[PDB]
Amino acid sequence: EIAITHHVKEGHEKADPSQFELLKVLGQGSFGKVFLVKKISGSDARQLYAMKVLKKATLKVRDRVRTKMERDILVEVNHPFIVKLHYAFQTEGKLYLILDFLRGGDLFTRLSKEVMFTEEDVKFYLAELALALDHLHSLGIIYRDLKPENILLDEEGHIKLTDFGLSKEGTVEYMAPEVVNRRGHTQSADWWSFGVLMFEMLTGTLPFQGKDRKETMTMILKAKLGMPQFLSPEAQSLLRMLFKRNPANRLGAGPDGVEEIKRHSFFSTIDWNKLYRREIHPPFKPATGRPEDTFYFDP
Ligand SMILES: Oc1ccc(-c2c[nH]nc2-c2ccc(O)cc2)cc1
Repeated sequence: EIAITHHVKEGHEKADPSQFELLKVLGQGSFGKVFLVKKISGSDARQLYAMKVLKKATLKVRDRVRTKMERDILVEVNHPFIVKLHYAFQTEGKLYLILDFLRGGDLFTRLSKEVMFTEEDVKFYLAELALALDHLHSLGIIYRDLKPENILLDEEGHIKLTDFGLSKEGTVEYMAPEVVNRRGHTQSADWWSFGVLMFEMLTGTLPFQGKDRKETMTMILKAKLGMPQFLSPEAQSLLRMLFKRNPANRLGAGPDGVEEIKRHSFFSTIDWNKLYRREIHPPFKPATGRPEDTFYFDP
């Protein structure tokens, strides 16, 4: 309901600490700290959100100005398969970002537990991801580190790409040959990482992995991809089209971008309009902390 209203306006709203109730810390990492918070007043009163807290000392100083790019990169990001920045505010030493709260964990947790995903699951996750990447692309934003940990699941099983790897147009194993050649991260490199993620979900392994950085680097540049034979011809075709060393030949890098991906035989069963509208039932429904799916019953 609040989503339709945010679709007509750009950016986050103003807020302050008094409008949030803190429940718990969801996590801590090199990024900062994430809290589970509840909105107290206004139209979204009682709504749960994830509050990410950043220390200002970590923030980049450019032309004598301490920048807040973690807040500003999200100004125009507004898609169903990407986290939305709802509010942002500062204290003397911190930057606070209020984002969506996702209950179903991340794709890293699911992949580690299940080892590998079926082509059905991969087709679903990748289709939703292609729409998210295409949304960022139309904004001149690319994704550095498109790994399973950066994709969250909601209680229904729909994806939400996190804002962690967002950057204006990192793990070496996910880097495209042109990025290894220090040519800069373009939308075409995103499609290479899309293929690396595709390979990892389907195999539980990384396509180019060496004994040290040099070998991984040289393998990304020169190694022929080892094609797994348990994969369908459509899946194999998508992988060889995404793993083209020359970015100009890579699927999704053509004149019609994402349309090349959507048109691919691997996604022939995907109704892109129903997928966008979340009318496609996710093939996996994750476990949540919610009592309905944790309590045992003897009716
Ligand atoms: O370690 C964690 C990572 C992510 C979550 C989480 C759960 N729902 N939403 C988020 C989220 C946090 C920060 C963001 O920048 C975007 C999204 C929790 C713990």
